[PDB]
Amino acid sequence: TVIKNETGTISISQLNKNVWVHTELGEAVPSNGLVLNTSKGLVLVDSSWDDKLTKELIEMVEKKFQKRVTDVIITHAHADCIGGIKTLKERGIKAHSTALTAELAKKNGYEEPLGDLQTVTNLKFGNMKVETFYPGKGHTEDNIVVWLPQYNILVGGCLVKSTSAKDLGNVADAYVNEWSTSIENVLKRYRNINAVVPGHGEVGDKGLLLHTLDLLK
Ligand SMILES: [Zn+2]
Repeated sequence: TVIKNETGTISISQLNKNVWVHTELGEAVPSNGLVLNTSKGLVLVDSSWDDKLTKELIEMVEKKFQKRVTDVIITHAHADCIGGIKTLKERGIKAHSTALTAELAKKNGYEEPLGDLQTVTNLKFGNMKVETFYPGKGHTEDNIVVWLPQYNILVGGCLVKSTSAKDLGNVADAYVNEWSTSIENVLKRYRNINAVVPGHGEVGDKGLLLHTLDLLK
Protein backbone atom coordinates (compact mmCIF):
# COMPACT_ATOMS: atom_id res chain seq x y z
CA THR A 1 0.00 0.00 0.00
CA VAL A 2 1.17 3.53 -0.90
CA ILE A 3 -0.08 6.85 0.49
CA LYS A 4 0.66 10.14 -1.27
CA ASN A 5 0.08 13.86 -1.01
CA GLU A 6 -2.28 15.69 -3.41
CA THR A 7 0.83 17.21 -4.97
CA GLY A 8 2.56 13.86 -5.51
CA THR A 9 5.87 15.21 -4.21
CA ILE A 10 5.61 12.97 -1.13
CA SER A 11 4.76 9.29 -0.84
CA ILE A 12 5.04 6.58 1.78
CA SER A 13 5.09 2.90 0.84
CA GLN A 14 4.84 0.01 3.28
CA LEU A 15 7.59 -2.63 3.32
CA ASN A 16 6.18 -4.56 6.25
CA LYS A 17 4.16 -4.28 9.46
CA ASN A 18 6.05 -1.37 11.01
CA VAL A 19 8.42 -0.32 8.25
CA TRP A 20 7.60 2.11 5.46
CA VAL A 21 9.72 3.90 2.90
CA HIS A 22 9.21 7.63 2.44
CA THR A 23 10.10 9.30 -0.83
CA GLU A 24 10.16 13.01 -1.71
CA LEU A 25 10.98 14.82 -4.96
CA GLY A 26 13.48 17.67 -4.90
CA GLU A 27 13.41 18.33 -13.14
CA ALA A 28 12.45 16.68 -9.86
CA VAL A 29 14.69 14.16 -8.09
CA PRO A 30 13.47 11.48 -5.65
CA SER A 31 15.08 10.65 -2.31
CA ASN A 32 14.30 7.69 -0.03
CA GLY A 33 14.13 7.39 3.74
CA LEU A 34 12.33 5.14 6.24
CA VAL A 35 9.41 5.63 8.58
CA LEU A 36 9.42 3.31 11.60
CA ASN A 37 6.15 2.88 13.46
CA THR A 38 6.90 1.88 17.06
CA SER A 39 4.95 1.52 20.30
CA LYS A 40 6.57 4.75 21.46
CA GLY A 41 6.29 7.04 18.45
CA LEU A 42 7.61 7.39 14.92
CA VAL A 43 11.26 7.23 13.94
CA LEU A 44 12.53 8.39 10.58
CA VAL A 45 15.73 7.53 8.76
CA ASP A 46 16.72 10.79 7.04
CA SER A 47 14.51 13.85 6.64
CA SER A 48 13.88 15.57 3.30
CA TRP A 49 15.28 18.09 0.82
CA ASP A 50 14.12 21.17 2.75
CA ASP A 51 12.00 22.43 5.65
CA LYS A 52 8.82 22.66 3.56
CA LEU A 53 9.01 19.04 2.40
CA THR A 54 10.29 17.82 5.80
CA LYS A 55 7.42 19.50 7.63
CA GLU A 56 4.97 18.07 5.11
CA LEU A 57 6.42 14.57 5.52
CA ILE A 58 6.14 14.81 9.29
CA GLU A 59 2.58 16.14 9.24
CA MET A 60 1.65 13.32 6.93
CA VAL A 61 3.03 10.48 9.02
CA GLU A 62 1.95 11.93 12.35
CA LYS A 63 -1.58 12.27 11.02
CA LYS A 64 -1.64 8.75 9.65
CA PHE A 65 -0.21 7.02 12.69
CA GLN A 66 -1.60 9.54 15.20
CA LYS A 67 1.78 9.64 16.95
CA ARG A 68 4.65 12.06 17.03
CA VAL A 69 8.00 11.65 15.29
CA THR A 70 10.47 11.43 18.17
CA ASP A 71 13.76 10.70 16.39
CA VAL A 72 15.41 10.96 12.99
CA ILE A 73 18.67 9.31 11.94
CA ILE A 74 20.68 11.51 9.54
CA THR A 75 22.79 9.37 7.17
CA HIS A 76 24.92 12.24 5.76
CA ALA A 77 25.20 16.05 5.51
CA HIS A 78 23.56 16.71 2.13
CA ALA A 79 20.22 18.47 1.55
CA ASP A 80 18.30 15.31 0.61
CA CYS A 81 19.07 14.02 4.12
CA ILE A 82 19.59 17.00 6.45
CA GLY A 83 17.52 19.50 4.47
CA GLY A 84 14.95 20.01 7.21
CA ILE A 85 17.09 20.04 10.35
CA LYS A 86 15.58 23.36 11.48
CA THR A 87 12.07 21.89 11.34
CA LEU A 88 13.14 18.89 13.41
CA LYS A 89 14.73 20.97 16.14
CA GLU A 90 11.72 23.28 16.57
CA ARG A 91 9.47 20.24 16.97
CA GLY A 92 11.54 18.55 19.66
CA ILE A 93 12.67 15.83 17.28
CA LYS A 94 16.07 14.33 18.13
CA ALA A 95 18.36 14.45 15.09
CA HIS A 96 20.90 11.67 15.58
CA SER A 97 24.16 11.73 13.62
CA THR A 98 27.86 10.91 13.92
CA ALA A 99 30.15 13.68 15.16
CA LEU A 100 31.62 13.94 11.64
CA THR A 101 28.18 14.46 10.08
CA ALA A 102 27.48 17.12 12.69
CA GLU A 103 30.57 19.16 11.79
CA LEU A 104 30.07 18.84 8.02
CA ALA A 105 26.49 20.04 8.57
CA LYS A 106 27.62 23.22 10.34
CA LYS A 107 30.14 23.68 7.58
CA ASN A 108 27.40 23.41 4.91
CA GLY A 109 25.37 26.15 6.59
CA TYR A 110 22.94 23.74 8.24
CA GLU A 111 21.95 23.75 11.91
CA GLU A 112 23.72 20.76 13.33
CA PRO A 113 22.47 17.36 14.57
CA LEU A 114 23.35 15.69 17.88
CA GLY A 115 26.60 14.05 16.70
CA ASP A 116 25.93 11.16 19.11
CA LEU A 117 26.26 8.11 16.84
CA GLN A 118 29.47 6.12 17.15
CA THR A 119 30.86 3.80 14.46
CA VAL A 120 28.50 1.04 15.65
CA THR A 121 25.37 2.20 17.47
CA ASN A 122 22.33 0.18 18.48
CA LEU A 123 19.10 1.99 19.24
CA LYS A 124 15.84 0.51 20.42
CA PHE A 125 12.54 2.36 20.11
CA GLY A 126 9.77 0.44 21.81
CA ASN A 127 10.25 -2.97 20.25
CA MET A 128 11.95 -1.68 17.08
CA LYS A 129 15.70 -2.37 16.92
CA VAL A 130 17.93 -0.15 14.79
CA GLU A 131 21.69 -0.35 14.19
CA THR A 132 23.79 2.42 12.64
CA PHE A 133 27.11 1.65 11.00
CA TYR A 134 29.83 3.88 9.56
CA PRO A 135 31.56 1.73 6.88
CA GLY A 136 34.10 4.34 5.82
CA LYS A 137 34.23 7.12 3.21
CA GLY A 138 32.29 6.74 -0.03
CA HIS A 139 29.57 8.85 -1.60
CA THR A 140 30.49 11.35 1.14
CA GLU A 141 33.15 11.32 3.84
CA ASP A 142 30.54 10.71 6.56
CA ASN A 143 27.95 8.38 5.03
CA ILE A 144 26.54 5.68 7.33
CA VAL A 145 24.15 2.80 6.71
CA VAL A 146 21.24 1.70 8.87
CA TRP A 147 20.33 -1.93 9.67
CA LEU A 148 17.06 -3.37 11.03
CA PRO A 149 18.19 -6.75 12.50
CA GLN A 150 14.62 -7.96 13.06
CA TYR A 151 13.97 -7.77 9.30
CA ASN A 152 17.52 -7.87 7.88
CA ILE A 153 16.70 -4.68 6.00
CA LEU A 154 19.60 -2.40 5.10
CA VAL A 155 19.22 1.32 4.38
CA GLY A 156 22.13 1.99 2.07
CA GLY A 157 21.53 5.64 1.37
CA CYS A 158 23.53 7.19 -1.38
CA LEU A 159 26.38 4.69 -0.71
CA VAL A 160 24.13 2.35 -2.76
CA LYS A 161 22.80 3.05 -6.25
CA SER A 162 19.52 1.66 -7.61
CA THR A 163 19.26 -1.07 -10.24
CA SER A 164 18.74 1.28 -13.21
CA ALA A 165 21.20 3.96 -12.07
CA LYS A 166 24.30 4.08 -14.27
CA ASP A 167 25.57 7.28 -12.70
CA LEU A 168 27.29 7.58 -9.31
CA GLY A 169 25.93 11.08 -8.80
CA ASN A 170 27.83 14.01 -7.30
CA VAL A 171 31.39 12.85 -6.66
CA ALA A 172 32.92 16.24 -5.94
CA ASP A 173 32.64 15.42 -2.22
CA ALA A 174 33.02 11.68 -2.72
CA TYR A 175 35.94 9.33 -2.13
CA VAL A 176 35.51 7.17 -5.23
CA ASN A 177 38.53 5.01 -4.56
CA GLU A 178 37.56 4.31 -0.93
CA TRP A 179 33.87 3.83 -1.76
CA SER A 180 34.46 0.22 -2.87
CA THR A 181 36.24 -0.74 0.35
CA SER A 182 33.43 0.81 2.40
CA ILE A 183 30.80 -1.22 0.54
CA GLU A 184 32.89 -4.34 1.14
CA ASN A 185 32.86 -3.51 4.87
CA VAL A 186 29.06 -3.53 4.77
CA LEU A 187 28.99 -6.86 2.91
CA LYS A 188 31.46 -8.38 5.40
CA ARG A 189 29.42 -7.11 8.35
CA TYR A 190 25.96 -8.22 7.20
CA ARG A 191 26.14 -11.76 5.81
CA ASN A 192 22.44 -12.46 5.31
CA ILE A 193 20.68 -9.42 3.85
CA ASN A 194 17.10 -9.45 2.66
CA ALA A 195 16.04 -6.03 1.37
CA VAL A 196 18.28 -3.06 0.55
CA VAL A 197 16.95 0.51 0.28
CA PRO A 198 18.95 2.75 -2.10
CA GLY A 199 19.47 6.52 -1.68
CA HIS A 200 16.91 6.84 -4.44
CA GLY A 201 15.21 4.36 -6.71
CA GLU A 202 13.44 1.08 -5.92
CA VAL A 203 14.14 -1.21 -3.01
CA GLY A 204 16.22 -4.19 -4.04
CA ASP A 205 18.53 -6.71 -2.42
CA LYS A 206 22.24 -7.35 -1.93
CA GLY A 207 22.48 -7.25 -5.72
CA LEU A 208 22.36 -3.46 -5.42
CA LEU A 209 25.64 -3.42 -3.48
CA LEU A 210 27.29 -5.57 -6.16
CA HIS A 211 25.80 -3.33 -8.86
CA THR A 212 27.30 -0.26 -7.16
CA LEU A 213 30.70 -1.96 -6.87
CA ASP A 214 30.42 -2.67 -10.59
CA LEU A 215 29.80 1.00 -11.37
CA LEU A 216 32.86 1.93 -9.25
CA LYS A 217 35.11 -0.55 -11.06
ZN1 LIG B 1 24.57 12.98 -0.95
